[PDB]
Amino acid sequence: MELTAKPRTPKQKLDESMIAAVAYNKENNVSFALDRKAFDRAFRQQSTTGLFDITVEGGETFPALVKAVQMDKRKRAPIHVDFYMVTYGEPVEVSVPVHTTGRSQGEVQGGLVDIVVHNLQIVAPGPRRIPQELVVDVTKMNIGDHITAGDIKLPEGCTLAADPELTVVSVLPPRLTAEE
Amino acid sequence: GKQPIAVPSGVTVNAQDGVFKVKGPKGELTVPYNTELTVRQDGDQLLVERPSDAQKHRALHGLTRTLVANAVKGVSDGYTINLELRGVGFRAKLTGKALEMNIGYSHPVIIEPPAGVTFAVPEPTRIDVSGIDKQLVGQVAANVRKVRKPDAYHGKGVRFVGEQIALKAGK
Amino acid sequence: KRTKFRKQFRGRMTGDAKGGDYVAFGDYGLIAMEPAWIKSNQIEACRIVMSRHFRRGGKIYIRIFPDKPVTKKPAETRMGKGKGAVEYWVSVVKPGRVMFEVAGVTEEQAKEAFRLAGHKLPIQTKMVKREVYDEA
Amino acid sequence: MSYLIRKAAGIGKGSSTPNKAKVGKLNWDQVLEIAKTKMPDLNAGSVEAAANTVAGTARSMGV
RNA sequence: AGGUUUGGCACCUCGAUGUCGGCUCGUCGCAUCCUGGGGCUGAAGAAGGUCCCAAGGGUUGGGCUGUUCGCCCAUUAAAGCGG
RNA sequence: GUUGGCUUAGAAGCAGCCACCCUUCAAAGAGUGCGUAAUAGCUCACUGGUCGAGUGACGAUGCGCCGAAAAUGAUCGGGGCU
Ligand SMILES: [Mg+2]
Ligand SMILES: [Mg+2]
Ligand SMILES: [Mg+2]
Ligand SMILES: [Mg+2]
Ligand SMILES: [Mg+2]
Ligand SMILES: [Mg+2]
Ligand SMILES: [Mg+2]
Ligand SMILES: [Mg+2]
Ligand SMILES: [Mg+2]
Ligand SMILES: [Mg+2]
Ligand SMILES: [Mg+2]
Ligand SMILES: [Mg+2]
Ligand SMILES: [Mg+2]
Ligand SMILES: [Mg+2]
Ligand SMILES: [Mg+2]
Ligand SMILES: [Mg+2]
Ligand SMILES: [Mg+2]
Repeated sequence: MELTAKPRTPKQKLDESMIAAVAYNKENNVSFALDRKAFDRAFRQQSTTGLFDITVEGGETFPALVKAVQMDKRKRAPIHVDFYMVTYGEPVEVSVPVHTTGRSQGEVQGGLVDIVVHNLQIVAPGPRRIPQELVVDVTKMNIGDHITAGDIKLPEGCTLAADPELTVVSVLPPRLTAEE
Repeated sequence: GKQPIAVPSGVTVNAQDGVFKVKGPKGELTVPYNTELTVRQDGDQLLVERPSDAQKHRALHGLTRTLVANAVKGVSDGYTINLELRGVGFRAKLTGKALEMNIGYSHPVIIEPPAGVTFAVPEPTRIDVSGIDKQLVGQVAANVRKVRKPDAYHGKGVRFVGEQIALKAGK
Repeated sequence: KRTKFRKQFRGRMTGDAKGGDYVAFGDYGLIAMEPAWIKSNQIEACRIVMSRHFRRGGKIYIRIFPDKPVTKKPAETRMGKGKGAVEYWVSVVKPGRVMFEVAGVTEEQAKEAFRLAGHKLPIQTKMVKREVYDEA
Repeated sequence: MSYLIRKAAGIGKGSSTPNKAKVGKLNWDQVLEIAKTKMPDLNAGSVEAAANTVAGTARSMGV
């Protein structure tokens, strides 16, 4: 959301809560120091599903989308957080989670709705309007039904990143046994 | 905790050092209270402030007031507990100020009451402990309760007034 | 559990968890805090433990798995060679590595089903949720 | 209730596992004949508040 | 956890630290066999079960075996476990 | 509705596997624990009232607590130390 100081000096960071980071449009990149507290209060609200505005000290506001984040093992808190930029209406493919709305009548049949893959990369066009979620109706499918990637609704001409036939949601059959 | 203290018109409290005493119609009862704590009469009704918000403090706040409160109701209305004997042919008598109890025990068991306390047995199986001090009266009637603790089966023994007891029913 | 044909032997060393993620294959997952070996059993009992507390449902995922063979005294002493081919199989796990993951069960549902499997495990553990999303 | 349903619908037992192995359903007629003794019983406002009231159960029984 | 088992190891001892079992003499630990105080019980009473506190004292004579052990006879409040 | 259906000597919120919708309503789960051979019987979930200002739940960390029994007489070297 906001940051003030962003030096090369490493030990000024953890004295407060701040994450060593960067941002780039390829036209330029530069030092970053970001408050950790309001960041994971922020990223929590956003992720890669959408961009948020940046205000650096010195009166420079450049809108950016979160790209990749390097997490510390043995802990929760992140140690890195890469950032990328926005050029309308081209910009880089955005990862979209699969939210599975409605209760299937095959889960009523003793099965379990399971999403094989989430955060589909897709792309395009506006990164004002980005697909922060993906709605998929499962009431149709019952048991053994594999919903593929060509069945997923993506308005405004967002081309599928992966294969059309790749399986996203598949409802898994009830637990079965026969022999002793 | 609860700050207000209702003080009757016949009681006197002088708070100096670690000595806080109440004198009234039922006689004097003197219970020592904390010095580090602030206790004094504000107007008519009593007020006990506490020095800090610290954890070890506030612990003696909720303590102190009811201790003084007990002293208030102690020198005013006094205190009494009702005891009940249950089980076959249990009984109690009175010799001097002393309670004579006989319950299911080869050699009968008796109790000499400490001063300030007085026994009353208006009915053969009904025992009343009378007294000022709310502490001593407690251990007095807890001593009487010692003699036979009501069993998990038929509930035979000494109990409090109408206190209800669950039963095991083995056979 | 114990696997098919191999190289057959090993020594030992310890770093930090490399290929364990934070999350995968479900909502909730289990993460080891201490460097250690886990055997063919343990995790085998951990599966059975977790599944027992479920509907038996096939929603459980085990990212861990025994590879490393360990050995033992045939009877005693130092007489002779190194020996003990089948004693047990172990799977080394390092801190931050995610061990098990579950699917479709609720919050307390998998909280208690991890807790039961918390015991039977030589190390302390903590379960989790997803923030970092990494698939590539 | 279903003693007045199973018999009239021609069912021996009922739904053991209603979600998986299905039993059957029935015509809307079964709402009226069970509504005669349920007037003082079923708590409702007057007139037609008892229409959708009497049988919701067959739907939840598995029949 | 302990350090009584079989071991591992090879550290003092091969110009010598006598090895099993018994008998005699004791003493110590408590993870208590009895006795003393307790909680729970699928504890009605009686008789028990399990856990807790407790080391003051006590803990039988015999048959077979070199045996320790163990099995048996007749007892006992009990016929404790180790150092 | 009501003892929801299945099963059992019966199982009616609560042996138990399947499910967990509807009616009334300021509101009450085919239901959490106790209970019975089975319903009853007693509190919770939730609503209304009475009273006052906070109160409840997960993790992180500093320093502590229990877990903590072995053999001649004990102890941090000792005295002693908040
Ligand atoms: Mg190493
Ligand atoms: Mg990798
Ligand atoms: Mg040895
Ligand atoms: Mg050597
Ligand atoms: Mg010599
Ligand atoms: Mg010599
Ligand atoms: Mg002891
Ligand atoms: Mg005893
Ligand atoms: Mg109990
Ligand atoms: Mg007895
Ligand atoms: Mg024991
Ligand atoms: Mg001895
Ligand atoms: Mg029952
Ligand atoms: Mg059973
Ligand atoms: Mg259920
Ligand atoms: Mg009832
Ligand atoms: Mg009430």
